[PDB]
Amino acid sequence: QVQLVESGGRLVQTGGSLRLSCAASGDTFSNYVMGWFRQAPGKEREFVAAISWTGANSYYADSVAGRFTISRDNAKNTVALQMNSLKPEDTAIYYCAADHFHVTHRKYDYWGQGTQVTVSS
Amino acid sequence: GSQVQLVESGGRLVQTGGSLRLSCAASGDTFSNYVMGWFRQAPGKEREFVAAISWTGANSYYADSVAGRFTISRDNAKNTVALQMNSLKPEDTAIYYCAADHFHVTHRKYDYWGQGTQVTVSS
Amino acid sequence: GSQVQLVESGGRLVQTGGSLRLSCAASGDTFSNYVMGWFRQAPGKEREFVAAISWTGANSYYADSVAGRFTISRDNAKNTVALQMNSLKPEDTAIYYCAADHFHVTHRKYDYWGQGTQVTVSS
Amino acid sequence: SQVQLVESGGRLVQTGGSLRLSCAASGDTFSNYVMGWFRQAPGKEREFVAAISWTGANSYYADSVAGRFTISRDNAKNTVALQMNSLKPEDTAIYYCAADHFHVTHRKYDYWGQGTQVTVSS
Amino acid sequence: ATTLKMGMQASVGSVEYNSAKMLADTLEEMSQGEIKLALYPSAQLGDDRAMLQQLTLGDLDITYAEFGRMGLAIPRAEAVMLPYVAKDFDHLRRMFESDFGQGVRDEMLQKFNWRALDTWYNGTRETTSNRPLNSIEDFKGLKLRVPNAKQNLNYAKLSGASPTPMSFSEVYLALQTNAVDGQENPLPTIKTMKFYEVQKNLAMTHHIVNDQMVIISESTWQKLSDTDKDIIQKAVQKVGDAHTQTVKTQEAELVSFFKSEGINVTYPDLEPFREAMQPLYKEFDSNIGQPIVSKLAAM
Amino acid sequence: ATTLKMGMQASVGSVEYNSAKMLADTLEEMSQGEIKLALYPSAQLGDDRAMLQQLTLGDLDITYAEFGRMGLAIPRAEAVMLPYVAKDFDHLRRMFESDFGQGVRDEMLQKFNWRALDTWYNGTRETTSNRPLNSIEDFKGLKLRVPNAKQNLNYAKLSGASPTPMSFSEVYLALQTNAVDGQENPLPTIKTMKFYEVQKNLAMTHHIVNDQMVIISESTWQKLSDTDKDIIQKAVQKVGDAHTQTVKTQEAELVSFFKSEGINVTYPDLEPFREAMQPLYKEFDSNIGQPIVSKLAAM
Amino acid sequence: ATTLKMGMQASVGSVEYNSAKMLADTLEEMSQGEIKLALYPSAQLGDDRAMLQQLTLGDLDITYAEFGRMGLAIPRAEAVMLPYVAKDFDHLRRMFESDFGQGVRDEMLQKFNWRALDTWYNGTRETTSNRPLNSIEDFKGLKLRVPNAKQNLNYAKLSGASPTPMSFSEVYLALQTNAVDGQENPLPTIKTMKFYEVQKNLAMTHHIVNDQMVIISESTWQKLSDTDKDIIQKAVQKVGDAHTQTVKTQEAELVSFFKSEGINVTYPDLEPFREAMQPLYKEFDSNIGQPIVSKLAAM
Repeated sequence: QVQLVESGGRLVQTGGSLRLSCAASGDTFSNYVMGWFRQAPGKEREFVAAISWTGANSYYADSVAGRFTISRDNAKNTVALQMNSLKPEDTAIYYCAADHFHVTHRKYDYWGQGTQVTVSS
Repeated sequence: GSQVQLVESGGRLVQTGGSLRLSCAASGDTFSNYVMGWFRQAPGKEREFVAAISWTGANSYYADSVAGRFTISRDNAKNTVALQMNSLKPEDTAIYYCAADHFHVTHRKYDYWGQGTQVTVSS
Repeated sequence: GSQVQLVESGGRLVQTGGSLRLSCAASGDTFSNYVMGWFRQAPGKEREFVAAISWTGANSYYADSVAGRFTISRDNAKNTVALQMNSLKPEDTAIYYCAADHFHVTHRKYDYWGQGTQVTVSS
Repeated sequence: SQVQLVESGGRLVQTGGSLRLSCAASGDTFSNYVMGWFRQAPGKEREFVAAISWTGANSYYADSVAGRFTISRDNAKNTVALQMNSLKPEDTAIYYCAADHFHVTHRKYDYWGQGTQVTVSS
Repeated sequence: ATTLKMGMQASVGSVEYNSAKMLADTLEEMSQGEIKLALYPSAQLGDDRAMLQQLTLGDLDITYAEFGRMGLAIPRAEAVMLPYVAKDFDHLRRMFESDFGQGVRDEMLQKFNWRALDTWYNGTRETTSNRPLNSIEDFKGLKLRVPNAKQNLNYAKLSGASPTPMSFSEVYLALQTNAVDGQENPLPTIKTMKFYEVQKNLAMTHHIVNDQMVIISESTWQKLSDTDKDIIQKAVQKVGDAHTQTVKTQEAELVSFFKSEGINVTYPDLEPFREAMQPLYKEFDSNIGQPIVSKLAAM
Repeated sequence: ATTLKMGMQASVGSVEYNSAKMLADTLEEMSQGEIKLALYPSAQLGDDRAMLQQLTLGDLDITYAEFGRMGLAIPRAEAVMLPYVAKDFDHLRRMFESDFGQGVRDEMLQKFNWRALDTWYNGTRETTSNRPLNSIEDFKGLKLRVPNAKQNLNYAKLSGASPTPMSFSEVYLALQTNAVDGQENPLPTIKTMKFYEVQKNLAMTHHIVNDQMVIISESTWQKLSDTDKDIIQKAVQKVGDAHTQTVKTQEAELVSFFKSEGINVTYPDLEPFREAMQPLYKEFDSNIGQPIVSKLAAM
Repeated sequence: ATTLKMGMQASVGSVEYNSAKMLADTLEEMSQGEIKLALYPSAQLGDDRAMLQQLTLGDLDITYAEFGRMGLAIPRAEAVMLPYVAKDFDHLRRMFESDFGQGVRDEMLQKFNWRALDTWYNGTRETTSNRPLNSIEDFKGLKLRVPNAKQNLNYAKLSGASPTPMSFSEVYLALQTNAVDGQENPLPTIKTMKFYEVQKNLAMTHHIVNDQMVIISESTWQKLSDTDKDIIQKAVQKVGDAHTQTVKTQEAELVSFFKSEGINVTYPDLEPFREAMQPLYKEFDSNIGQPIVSKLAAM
């Protein structure tokens, strides 16, 4: 059992950069692939980024390719999502999620409380 | 009113060979529209038919267990039905139920019921 | 419903280090329905729980004061409960009470009680 | 022949409490066998508790329970019992009835029960 | 947070267990993780009497028990489970809520630290056997397993088997080895336990209707906040509506299921069974010192 | 052993029943099981008159009755129950202990096999209604239930009310059906029977003081040992002390209870009720052939 | 006494009507002639919208309505019936049972004089048609009757049919005359109304789950005594358990039956319908001013 807590949510502008952080607790952090998912109001959950146990593999949605960077720290038990060149379309609640493997046919096992990102024009 | 409300009275402690009269007061729908019946139940069992009386009192029906001992009667002015019980024995100990139905029936349960008066016969 | 009547025996004058077996005879309601307990009281003092035994004898409960020295047992054929007391010291001097209840309890009285038997332990 | 063993008694009891275990035996003649009680707590190897001779004249006990537990047998009813007193959380284990022709410590008992769980809560 | 512990005789995969894990989940979700329910099934803590005793002493938090099982502590309560006195779950539940029922529940709490939060339907007990039971006489000489309850013993005794008390965990074996010829239970457990694989006959005897009260330790209850109490009561009611419900559905299907497993189903005439109980009812009134038979049967 | 049978109209949860159960418990304890008391409440054996008739014929052992209810058999005894003649329980006890009272008690025993062992306070009767009763004028046209007792009927007729005799078991239905507008009873029974749930008003009229005799069948009494007789006599007085105090304690508390249950409570002027009973007393003396009302009132 | 008037669109022989009589009978019996319930079926007083308006003004006492139908008065309430948002009844009942559902239940009572006493399962809506409907692709140019409800219409349009709003009484004839190609309802309704006689195909689309709240006029409720309120509250809860069960049972039986009547039944792929509703969930949340669909779907 893993517990996830996101931090970083802010009002940022168009073209701005924002760093989100997620603190993981409970089970051994390096046993898990860490992912970031996002939801805008009305819209289904979008996969954003995922990072393998060691950070060697990274997975990204095309909507954020080149703009976002996911990274992890297995000593501090945190994963980070560095966001650059946002704009309002990135306005959403961003969720930190964990699973033993990266999966696309199904829902990650573990999730947070979410953190709100607002990009104003 | 579409339905009949029934209230039995008479339940008492009595001895073997004694006599007891139960009475049932009916309210609601027109009393003369109904065949009035008496049923009794001991714990664990089926309700036993005791007696029934036709709308006008012309026909009367009785269980073999109570023949000659029990008498059913009705009063369509006072809207009451009565059960005169004589020569009671301990096996007559039961809760006695007043019941109403539009016709006398044996394949089915009467439509309307009071909840009964307890008759206790001592040995 | 029906209650339990209890009569203790065995109370005696004994010496320090001595052993004494108390017995309690139960009558009335079914002996196997009850947890049987032993309690003791010195002049004044609040009831003191000593020991209890479950319906079948599988569970036993003891006060810390007697945990190693005293043993409770029951006989559901003879309808008796017994308390074997060993290594008695003078502070064990008391009236010992047989008590019955449907379950072992600590928040209240047991339901039923004997007349008590006096145990005197001499220095 | 073979001997079959069935334990009963397993319960939740509290610290300082007492509990009675019983084991019912059938098959070969009950008095041909020394009866034993063994227990295993999670994390540990099966531990010897007590053993009793054919007639009940000899009794064997672990130092951990020597003053607290008492073993007995009934050759009429073909049962062996373990009276446990002053139970502690450390006594929490699944308790096994076991049979062998006589008590052995260098090797494991021949025939075995199938366990009754004792949970001791503080 | 608080983690409450519930013990039960029923095993995983029973209708009783599925509801308690469902119950675990519901509190686990509506309380946002602040009330947790740990489960201890298969009588690992003891039988219902032992677990009831643990609740009274504050050592176990929640358990199942039938309303008639309260007769172990409150003798008049045994009347509701007297064989054939209760007709159906509705009749039995009416007893539970009557002034008599509330009186028992008040005495349960404040002499024995037992809070009945709700009671569910668990089914009407039928009789299985290795030989056919067409009439009251097919019971003569039948070695019938019963539980660790007087009224099940009375039912076996008064129809004429020689009863054999046995713990719920040992039953499948005694039927498999024909150590006992029959046993008596409601149908949903009869399957879940797989009693039918070792049983060739099902004797629709309808002899006792079982409820399935959820009891919490009163000492644990006062330890919860008013918000927690509502979540629990209502969650318990949530699962009870489903549980009672599930049982009625299964009892409607499973008689046919057993037929499809070559089970012989016999509907014996129950009138001699109901008649065999008349001396028992009389005596019980006398044992309580006040009539309650006639009152309960009429509810 | 000897098992005595006690009947009463009061239902479980009443002060009368609780006292009867306390008597049953104490008798079995003080006799170590040789005296048993079976209870038959809720008028299942009949009303007080029917059960009194059973004692006279030796078919029932013990029952409750008011000293004024003895007017059913000994007409002069009804005077103690005439509305407002007895001021409080102590006054009624003095009537009970007087030579007149002692005379009735002898006639009860000799002619009707009734041995009054004690008499307790059962409360002072008040009036409930669906409309407010501020003054005596408000009773006009009031559909007031009364027991089948002449002096309750007289209170209601001299009310200005329309009296409706009906059994104690039917009273609640009739208030909920508003088949009657009001009923009349002591406050402890009004709570126990939950009459306040179906009555919006309470009129503290204090019109009749009820005692409660414990009566044993004389033929049963003479069959008891002197040892049993002592046990019973001592238990009855011990339970009566509790009963009398319980009624007094409740009657002091029950009023706010009703108000906090939104009951409208009216202290009407009693003088016009009181004057209305002056022609009735002259009656009673004339019917009995000897003046008695003034004698009793002065005790 | 009190005579309450209940209106419904459902006709005699429907589960809604049978439950409403069953209620009416329980009311008259449990109250002993006290409370009578007059029934006005087949929409003779108007449709559910008209009868709801009659309750608000105190002109009608009781009627049926689904929780999503409250969107006529409390717009956010329509979300509960948005196609496919609630999978099944337990989910819908949980929505009714959440804090959101109880803001709605409070607003109904205070602003519109609607007290929801309970809500029952009335079935999950399927699609009947004169041509086979293997996929969402087949709906196109289908003249599909829908009710006098926006969310049933939304299902039709976004599936691509041409929606025809029509009163429930006119449907059978509109199918008979092929003025309409199909209609949409739960199976117990398709049977009771005999739509299958005029419809050759049945498409299990599972698009809307229907509950059915029992609504009493608040002004009528407040003229009642507390005992009447309890009687009514117990009654509706009891018939609802039966009503909910009958729907569950019939829903399990009826597919085989319609087959026995030469009905061609198609289990179309339901993901293509859930994509069609994605923009509707968007539109709804944006219109209301606050996101809710993801709320309810997650309960």
